[PDB]
Amino acid sequence: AKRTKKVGIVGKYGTRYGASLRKMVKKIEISQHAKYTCSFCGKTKMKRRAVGIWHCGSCMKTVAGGAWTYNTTSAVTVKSAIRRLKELKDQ
Amino acid sequence: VQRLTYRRRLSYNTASNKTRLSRTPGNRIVYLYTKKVGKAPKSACGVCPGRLRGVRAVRPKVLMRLSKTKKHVSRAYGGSMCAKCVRDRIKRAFLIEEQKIVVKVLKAQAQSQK
Amino acid sequence: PRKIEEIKDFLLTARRKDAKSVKIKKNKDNVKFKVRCSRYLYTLVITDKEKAEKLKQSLPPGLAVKELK
Amino acid sequence: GKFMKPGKVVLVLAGRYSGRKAVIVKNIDDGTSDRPYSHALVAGIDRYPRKVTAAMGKKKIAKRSKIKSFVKVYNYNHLMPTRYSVDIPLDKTVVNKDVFRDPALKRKARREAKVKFEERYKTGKNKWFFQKLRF
RNA sequence: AUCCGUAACUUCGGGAUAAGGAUUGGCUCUAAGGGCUGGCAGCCGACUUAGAACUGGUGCGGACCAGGGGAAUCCGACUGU
RNA sequence: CGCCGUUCCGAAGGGACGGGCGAUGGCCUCCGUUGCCCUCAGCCGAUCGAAAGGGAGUCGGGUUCAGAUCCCCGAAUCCGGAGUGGCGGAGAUGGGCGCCGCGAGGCGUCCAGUGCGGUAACGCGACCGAUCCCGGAGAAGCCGGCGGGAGCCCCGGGGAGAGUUCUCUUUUCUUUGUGAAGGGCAGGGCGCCCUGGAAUGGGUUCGCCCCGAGAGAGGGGCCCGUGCCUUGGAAAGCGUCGCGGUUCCGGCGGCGUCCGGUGAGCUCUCGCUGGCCCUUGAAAAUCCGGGGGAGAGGGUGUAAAUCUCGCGCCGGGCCGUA
Ligand SMILES: [Mg+2]
Ligand SMILES: [Mg+2]
Ligand SMILES: [Mg+2]
Ligand SMILES: [Mg+2]
Ligand SMILES: [Mg+2]
Ligand SMILES: [Mg+2]
Ligand SMILES: [Mg+2]
Ligand SMILES: [Mg+2]
Ligand SMILES: [Mg+2]
Ligand SMILES: [Mg+2]
Ligand SMILES: [Zn+2]
Ligand SMILES: [Zn+2]
Repeated sequence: AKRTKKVGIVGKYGTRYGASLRKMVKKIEISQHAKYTCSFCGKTKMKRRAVGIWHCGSCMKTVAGGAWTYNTTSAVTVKSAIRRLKELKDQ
Repeated sequence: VQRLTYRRRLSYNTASNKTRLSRTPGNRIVYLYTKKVGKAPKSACGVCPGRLRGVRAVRPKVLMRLSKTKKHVSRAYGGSMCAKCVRDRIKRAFLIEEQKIVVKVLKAQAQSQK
Repeated sequence: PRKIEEIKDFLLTARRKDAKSVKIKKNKDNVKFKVRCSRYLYTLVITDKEKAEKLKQSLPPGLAVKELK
Repeated sequence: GKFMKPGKVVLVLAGRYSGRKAVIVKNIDDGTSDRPYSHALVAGIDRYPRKVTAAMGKKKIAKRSKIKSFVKVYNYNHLMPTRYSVDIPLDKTVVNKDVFRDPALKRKARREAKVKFEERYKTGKNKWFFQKLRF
């Protein structure tokens, strides 16, 4: 059964801290606790160890990532920027 | 019922003061002081989460008085690296060395073709 | 303490230079031959009464023997 | 096609001889009732000959060239096939699967491979087979 | 404690034990909830829940333990010091 | 007077396997010692800092007016030392050829031998090896759930003693052992192995969670076993009845120290799995494994070097303790 209408995972905070802040932290709370698919083994086991550290329980691999998401948009863009600059560097 | 007292002057419940009950031939419960729980070695691969097999799980200074058979395994790296990772290293060593020969011949060939 | 299973190795243990005495204990079900060596108290548990008497008469001479009651 | 054949050099992947080099003496791809899986009888080098240089005498060299061999039956999954093939003729009347009943035959099987390996080693043929794999 | 019931407002999490009622003893039974062995048979069982009759001068959470409640205004968000 | 400073403006090592030289010794055979030279060396910070952190190894019974894990009885263990440090075992007693004998075996040569078993996990009582290098242990938070083992409690019975018995109560109460270390076996755990190839997906927990990067199903290996048995060990202790003595005796005897059940029970502990962190929850001493192969050992033996194996030999000083 659906137990909450909108609070979702930030229902742990009860009435405290304000609706807007609770709404804001909800998006991060979901993401930092999701299990991402591992690129190295494919099993959905990638999980946050600390802030910025993501570990896979299957292949045991650890990856430096975003604070609340496996990879940040800023980093993803830079990887394509560095890939592009590499080619022109050696044509 | 009978209530127990420490047999030593350490009156605190620290990690070096743990005990267990024991009924003696005199028909009374006393405290016996347990030894700390030992740990089997971890693999040198730094990857496999499990501990090694064929090795006594004892405190580090107790390893001095154990024969060698108890502290290792009858295999290369035995007692230091898990079999699973030794398999990977034998292949990895052999397969990378083979790759070197292949590139060496191609590099030599292009030199001849050059 | 060590438990000895065979008579042969009990006799030998009694012949060690560091064996001090042999204690002969009789129970309702067995006769225990205990010899005090330097480190261990070796015991031979005998379930046959007849074998016990044969052993008691063949211990090496000079080993102090004590019967326990 | 099938390549696990006699004379094929393999690396042992498991057991007391993990990482050693052997040569297939007889291959059984289908198996038997005793060993349902596929296996091969191999004769390998427990202890490789030691590096010798021109700065050592004849005696020191002879001492350093002795090989300790072994004979085993292996599940295929514990062997790593290699492109190298080494053709030492190993007497199959002594080196066979039957040596595993009584140790007296195994001593002959191991002694046989010791002599045959040592005679080939000195000739400078199959250098790779007699160098320990550094792993 | 059990059963029922529960408003304004609300940041939809609450408010909430909101508010407001009924019940509660003893005794004698009934029903359901399991394991072991060899849709059945036998042997073992551990406390529960629910219902019914009878019963006492309506007493029964019998001592002990154990929130009064509601409508509002001011200030400070809260927890903390 | 001094302060700052703790690796920072420092020629910060007094050590060593081994090799070469001399000088001395003694179980003068040959091994030791000592002095010099060659060679090799990161640690890089003296020293202090915890009677709750790390830190090998002792338990049971008795005993005092007052001390006992310290005294006594018994049974263990750690560390260090002895090479005149002893014995055993391992290394280690194989093969080919030629005679001799019928053979069982004996001689003569030439070769081998730093152990062995399992497909594997790994196993076996040892099972060479230095500088050097890599790794492990020490060495890791808080909370939740669940499971195993104990101690205690509870329930149904046998005992022994006691209480109530006007009536009732096959009744109520008390009590009903086995240490450390060793061996064996339960039980728990495994992110250990082998066969094999799975969708009509299956397995599975309270929750989860797991699988072609190998699930189910078989068969194995390993870790902890504080649980039970066994040696300890019934000799002891206790319960009880009866006799003794100096009678202030570790006095002596008889019997007993028995069998089951049950639990989200409580306490401790072992383990599996999860959740929280813009919090990630010591270091060092100390001990161990591995990689490497510099060396060493003997020429078939009274075999040698060597051994983390089993026994044996010697010792553990100082301070606190009512
Ligand atoms: Mg301490
Ligand atoms: Mg016990
Ligand atoms: Mg071992
Ligand atoms: Mg209100
Ligand atoms: Mg306030
Ligand atoms: Mg201290
Ligand atoms: Mg399976
Ligand atoms: Mg008695
Ligand atoms: Mg080595
Ligand atoms: Mg005191
Ligand atoms: Zn992965
Ligand atoms: Zn590994």
